[PDB]
Amino acid sequence: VYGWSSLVTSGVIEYVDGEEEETIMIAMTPEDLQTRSLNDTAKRIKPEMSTSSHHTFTHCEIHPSMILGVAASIIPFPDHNQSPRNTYQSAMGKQAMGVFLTNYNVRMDTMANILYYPQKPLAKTQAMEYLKFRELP
Amino acid sequence: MIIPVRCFSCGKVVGDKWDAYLRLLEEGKQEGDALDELKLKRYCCRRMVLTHVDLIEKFLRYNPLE
Amino acid sequence: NLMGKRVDFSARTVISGDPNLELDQVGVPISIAKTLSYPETVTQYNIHR
Amino acid sequence: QKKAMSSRAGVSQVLNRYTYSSTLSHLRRTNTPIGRDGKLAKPRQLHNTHW
Amino acid sequence: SALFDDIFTVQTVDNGRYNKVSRIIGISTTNSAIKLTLDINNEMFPVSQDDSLTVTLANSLSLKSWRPPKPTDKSLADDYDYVMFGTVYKFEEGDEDKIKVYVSFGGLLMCLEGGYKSLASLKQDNLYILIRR
Amino acid sequence: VPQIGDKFASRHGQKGTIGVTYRHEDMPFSAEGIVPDLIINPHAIPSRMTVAHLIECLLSKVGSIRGYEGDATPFTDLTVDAVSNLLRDNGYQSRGFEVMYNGHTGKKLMAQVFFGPTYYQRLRHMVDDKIHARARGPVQVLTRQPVEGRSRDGGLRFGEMERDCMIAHGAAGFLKERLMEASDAFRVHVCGICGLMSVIANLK
Amino acid sequence: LMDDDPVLFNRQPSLHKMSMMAHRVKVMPYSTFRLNLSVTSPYNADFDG
Amino acid sequence: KMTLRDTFIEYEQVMNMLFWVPSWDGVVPQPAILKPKPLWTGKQLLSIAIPSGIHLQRTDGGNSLLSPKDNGMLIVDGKVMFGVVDKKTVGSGGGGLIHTVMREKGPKICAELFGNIQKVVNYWLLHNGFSIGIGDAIADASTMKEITHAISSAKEQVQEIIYKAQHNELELKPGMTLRESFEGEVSRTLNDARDSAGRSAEMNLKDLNNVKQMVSAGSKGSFINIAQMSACVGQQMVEGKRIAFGFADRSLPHFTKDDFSPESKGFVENSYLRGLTPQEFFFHAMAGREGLIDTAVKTAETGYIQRRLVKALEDIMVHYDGTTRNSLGDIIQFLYGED
Amino acid sequence: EPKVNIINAQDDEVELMLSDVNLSLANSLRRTMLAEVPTLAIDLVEIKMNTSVLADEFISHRLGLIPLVSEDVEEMKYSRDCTCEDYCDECSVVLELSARHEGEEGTTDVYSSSLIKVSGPGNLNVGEPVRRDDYDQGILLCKLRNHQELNIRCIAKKGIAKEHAKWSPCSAIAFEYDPHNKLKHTDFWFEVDAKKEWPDSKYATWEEPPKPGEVFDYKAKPNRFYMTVETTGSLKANQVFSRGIKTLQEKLANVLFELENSR
Amino acid sequence: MNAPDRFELFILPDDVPKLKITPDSRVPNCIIIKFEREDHTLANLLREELALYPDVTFVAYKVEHPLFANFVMRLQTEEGTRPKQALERACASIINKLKTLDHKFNEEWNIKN
Amino acid sequence: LETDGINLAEVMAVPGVDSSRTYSNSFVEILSVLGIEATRSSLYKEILNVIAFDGSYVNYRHMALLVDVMTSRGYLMAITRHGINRADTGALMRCSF
RNA sequence: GUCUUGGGUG
Ligand SMILES: [Mg+2]
Ligand SMILES: [Zn+2]
Ligand SMILES: [Zn+2]
Ligand SMILES: [Zn+2]
Repeated sequence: VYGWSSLVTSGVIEYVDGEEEETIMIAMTPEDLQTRSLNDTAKRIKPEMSTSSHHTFTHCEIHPSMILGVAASIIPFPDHNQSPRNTYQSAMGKQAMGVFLTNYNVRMDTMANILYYPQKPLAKTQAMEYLKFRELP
Repeated sequence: MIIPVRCFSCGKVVGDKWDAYLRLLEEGKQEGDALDELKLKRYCCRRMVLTHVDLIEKFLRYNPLE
Repeated sequence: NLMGKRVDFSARTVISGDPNLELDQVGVPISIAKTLSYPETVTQYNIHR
Repeated sequence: QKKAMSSRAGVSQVLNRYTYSSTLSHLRRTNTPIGRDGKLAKPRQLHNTHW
Repeated sequence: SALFDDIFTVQTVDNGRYNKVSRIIGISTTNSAIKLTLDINNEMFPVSQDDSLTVTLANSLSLKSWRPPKPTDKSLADDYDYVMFGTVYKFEEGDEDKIKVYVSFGGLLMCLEGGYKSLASLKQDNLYILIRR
Repeated sequence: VPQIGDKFASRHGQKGTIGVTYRHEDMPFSAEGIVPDLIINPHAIPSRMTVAHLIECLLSKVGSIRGYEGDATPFTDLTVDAVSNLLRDNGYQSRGFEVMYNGHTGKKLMAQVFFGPTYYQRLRHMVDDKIHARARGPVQVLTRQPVEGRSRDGGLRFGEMERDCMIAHGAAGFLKERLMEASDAFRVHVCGICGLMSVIANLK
Repeated sequence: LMDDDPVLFNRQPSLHKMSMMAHRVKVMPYSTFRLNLSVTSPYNADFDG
Repeated sequence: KMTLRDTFIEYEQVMNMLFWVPSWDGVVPQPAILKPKPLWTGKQLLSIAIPSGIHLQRTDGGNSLLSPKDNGMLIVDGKVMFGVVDKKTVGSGGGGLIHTVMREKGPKICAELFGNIQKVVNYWLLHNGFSIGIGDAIADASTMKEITHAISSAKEQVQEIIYKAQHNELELKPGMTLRESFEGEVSRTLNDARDSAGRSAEMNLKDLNNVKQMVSAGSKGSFINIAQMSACVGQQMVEGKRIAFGFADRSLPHFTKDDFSPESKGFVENSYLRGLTPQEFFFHAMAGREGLIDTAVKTAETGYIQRRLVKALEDIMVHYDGTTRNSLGDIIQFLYGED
Repeated sequence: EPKVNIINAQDDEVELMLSDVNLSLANSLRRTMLAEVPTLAIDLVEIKMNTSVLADEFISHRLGLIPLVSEDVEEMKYSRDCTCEDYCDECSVVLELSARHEGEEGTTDVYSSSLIKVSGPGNLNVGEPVRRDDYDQGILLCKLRNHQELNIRCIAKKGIAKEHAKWSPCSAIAFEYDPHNKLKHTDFWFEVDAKKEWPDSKYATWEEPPKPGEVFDYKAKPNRFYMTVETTGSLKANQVFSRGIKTLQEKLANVLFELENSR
Repeated sequence: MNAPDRFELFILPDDVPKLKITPDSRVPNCIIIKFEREDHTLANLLREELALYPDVTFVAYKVEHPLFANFVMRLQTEEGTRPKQALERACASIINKLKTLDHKFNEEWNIKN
Repeated sequence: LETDGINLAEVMAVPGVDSSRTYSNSFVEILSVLGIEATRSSLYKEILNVIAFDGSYVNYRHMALLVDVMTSRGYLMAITRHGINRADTGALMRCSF
């Protein structure tokens, strides 16, 4: 079986804690590894980064959206919101009626709420495939 | 859970189209074309069928209790 | 218990907005209007009501 | 049990099963036991190393 | 039965701020130094530069609750194309012979300069303005 | 079943409660007869700067028209201009505005309305779980004051700041009536000589 | 409780005397209180919970 | 929107609006236009709401009585002669219409004024409509060029200040360190950058822009909201300063050591419409967290202060001889407020 | 003077242009067809055995939302105007649903075609659930597994969409007028040019676009209305239109009756 | 628990009249009509019908609260005309227009066959 | 001149200084040097500065009353238990605070 | 019917 651990042991992904992160130079995206030569008034200006003559990168983020957690991953386009609103959604999505489990009918709990007709969202983030949000909306 | 009988927004009957929609998706037609053939023209009716999640299949796997 | 205390004849619920109410009017739910009460002395001007 | 005072509270909590994402988040939660007795806003601050 | 009859030559017309309203400036053709600034509805009475307007100011249309006019009755407005009703809110008996009158046609404003002998009778409460061409 | 006072939110911090409900014929409609499930107020967008809400409405409209799911992952190379290009290619105003009509009169609205699907949530806070009234009820054993709790048929606390507001208003009689006749009023006998409550009263 | 009864209406925290005001009652269907929208400023209230 | 100069109303909507006014006396006002079609202006219908005997006068930026901009305000016997009716007239500020009606007519008529205005304006807006969309935050290409040019100029200015500080050529300030002078000058430059880009964006907005209408009415939003949505979010501050070097000699591990550029220390060059980068997203999250902490933590000190003030001043009353005394009978003021 | 011009006419929808009528009349017709045309829908459910995973009122809501043939519903009485104490045929149609998985493998789907009309005010043609074709299976109602059973006796009654949306004969009444904005009833938001940025109405080619030399007309009112009624099969489109007209007529006759008999 | 019944919109009680007429004394020859258990459908139809008569000087309606199913209508007429008579005239005229509309729609539907 | 630190008495004496107009932001210093009425004036100036910083306007009489309560005994009475509870009022008031 | 702990709301 070739999975994640084989990548880690083949020397293409490694783990870093906060203290080791002090000593490393992380490229933000795989494209940042090379300087581009654009002018798109619509796409956001990727930062100039002009002060440093030659970058010596040691690491790259797998994807920048992974900094968010479980609750923040439901938000669509969180980079177009002021941050307090992202926090409020992280709080309120935990209070949202859905289907907590598929065996809710053979369980006996103090309280349970089930939505009649759950729908998956029309605008979706890649992360919700791993959170089962499209399976239990 | 199971496909709603009506469209929430306007009230068109969509409960008789889920099986035809699944059969159309089996033979390769993409979702927009299948929704076109079922004659769902308003995007409310279309999102009724396109966003449905069928949970009754998961609920039916737990043994009848009588 | 002395500077502040719990009191009878009070109610609480969520508030809503109503463009059609006057400034000094508050809309009171029927259920609360029936739970709360006012003691009205009977006089020869209010006996029918 | 007889040392309930001077013991950490809330180390175990009732699992939140209101919705699925609330459960997934409760299972990944973390707690700094500073306590609310004290207005030091420094440990409440989002820090660079949190990235 | 009118208070101030005159013919004006339109000098400038600004739209700028608005789509439905334009402000016009016009000096009397017969007696210069009589200035007229007036806001008008474009869609009801469009006006171009250098056009010639017969402008009347009257205290009545005759020869308190508004009701739509019948066909069978007649009034002064029958001979004009654009009639407005307004409120005099300032009568500036100012410098030597500069006399300014201010009328508000429901927020559409008018100013009229000129010597005292032309605008002395324009010291009223409410004024109608009528226009031709 | 949702009613007035139930709490709903979108995924951008835009929470709110239902103020009223309108039927199908009373709601504004587009030329295709589409009516909204939900009408939120424009004055919630500008000072809160929830631009992702509008972008997500636009993406959702395009996805529902073309029969797929929009990708709203953060920090991707997607732009609003491309979404508007798709939407206009589908025969709709590229910025999500539509000409809608007044439900009461059928007359067109002078302004166009930002219209489309958005993912909303049903929050756990329902008004029927909160509405509480008390005329008279159980009291506490020790203080003989109304008990605490909606479930216990309790009373509401008329705390210290409420007393400050009543004092500012100068309503002395109302304050005395709140704190005595709406709460633990009692009658005791004192000794006119020693002023202690050691008097033995047999009223019968 | 009936229409036009004066009732004291209040939102916490009561920072100033205009956080507690007397209103005339109007009895209505559904479970929320109703407020004219110009009084939400002295109460510092809104309709989101 | 209703009292704009180019707002006209036909007879049937006028009749409905008049019937909606609870204190209407049953007299139909003459239309501002009688020919070729009877049209009423919104100012007439709003003047119906105001009681008679009211006079209000305000001057805005020295406008003439002919008011080319329709700014300022003139109200004669309760009738609007000119002036858009906005926050400066019907808000809670002093000297406005609400204060005037309160002082002249009493509390009852002033209370009914709120209802009259609410009903008329709500009916008119019901049949007019008002919305806001994603397009109201979008500036045209030329304004985008101007905004980005201004931001680039400010980045160059900051780089020049940085060069001057590093080659020991910066001019210190009284009561201020060389580093505090450097930081103050950079903060000044970047704040003015954001303000200039916002001014450009605000100037690009048409009168039909919905955000602009809300701001001009004064009912929601301000210039900073427009600036952050359309032009530039700008610089984020944590505890009065820029983004600190939380890592060793850097703010984030995606920067190099000792990089004092605006991007490194928390300047957000994008707008909300354009979207924040991950670094800018994290810095803006830090700033918002600071705000949330302040809101959560200061309220206890404030409530304690107000409780102590109330306990200190609770026993003080104006007596029938005019004096202001406490419960001991001691004089605090011989006449209240000295007047 | 009123005129009708049918543009498309099939069983479920009719597309027509209405002319020489006031806009208030056309909008009243739209509202009446949406809200006040009586139909038949299941208003009372009786559960005998429901051992499915779905709850009793979930299934009851779904059954209430099932369109039923309502051709003769006008010859019927409202169940609040019938002097019977318990229900009767003058004002109700009784249906039965019996479903049961036999065997121990696969899923059995319960469809709306399985509803069976037992009683009802014959020989009125009401009550049957609407089928699109001869081979239609109807609406999906529930699903059943091993030994799971559903035994339900539904009652159907006459009602309108004001009381509950399940009595609405119509889904969406498309409705528009003045495709070229000659009357200037709307005022187009734009970025660069309002003519390029806004799509044309589907009836734009039915009216002449305004000429550049033209001036605004202040006498023109709306006079042509393009509307597309769609139905749920309970009533036919022409039936919906004609009964909306009749319902409006009888509401006006009620007003006239009260006015004359108040003298 | 506080939700009123969905049939109180249209079902007239026995103690509630369908229609109630009071005169407006402020202006001459005017009346105020309250229609119970009706809504914008009848109100707007009647209003735009009456607004086009020469002898009707004022006509208007409002629905004071959306949660209550009634509307009130103010109608004034000239000296000779009575507002009541104009109200029957408007009702009859709309009835005739709907009848003609129905006849033409049925004929058109038959021709389409 | 503006300064870090406070010495009102000695700076007031320095020649070249307007001895009748030197001011301190510490009203305890004002009380020790200039008396209690000057202390009241300084207290009002500080409170007005703190409030009116952001454009807020509190009517004069409220801050006048607050500074008159704080300077009524001849010395500065803080808004604390150490100030409020050293008055001569009844025991029940003091205990209630 | 009581006390602590925990999760929350404005
Ligand atoms: Mg709130
Ligand atoms: Zn639909
Ligand atoms: Zn004794
Ligand atoms: Zn019967």
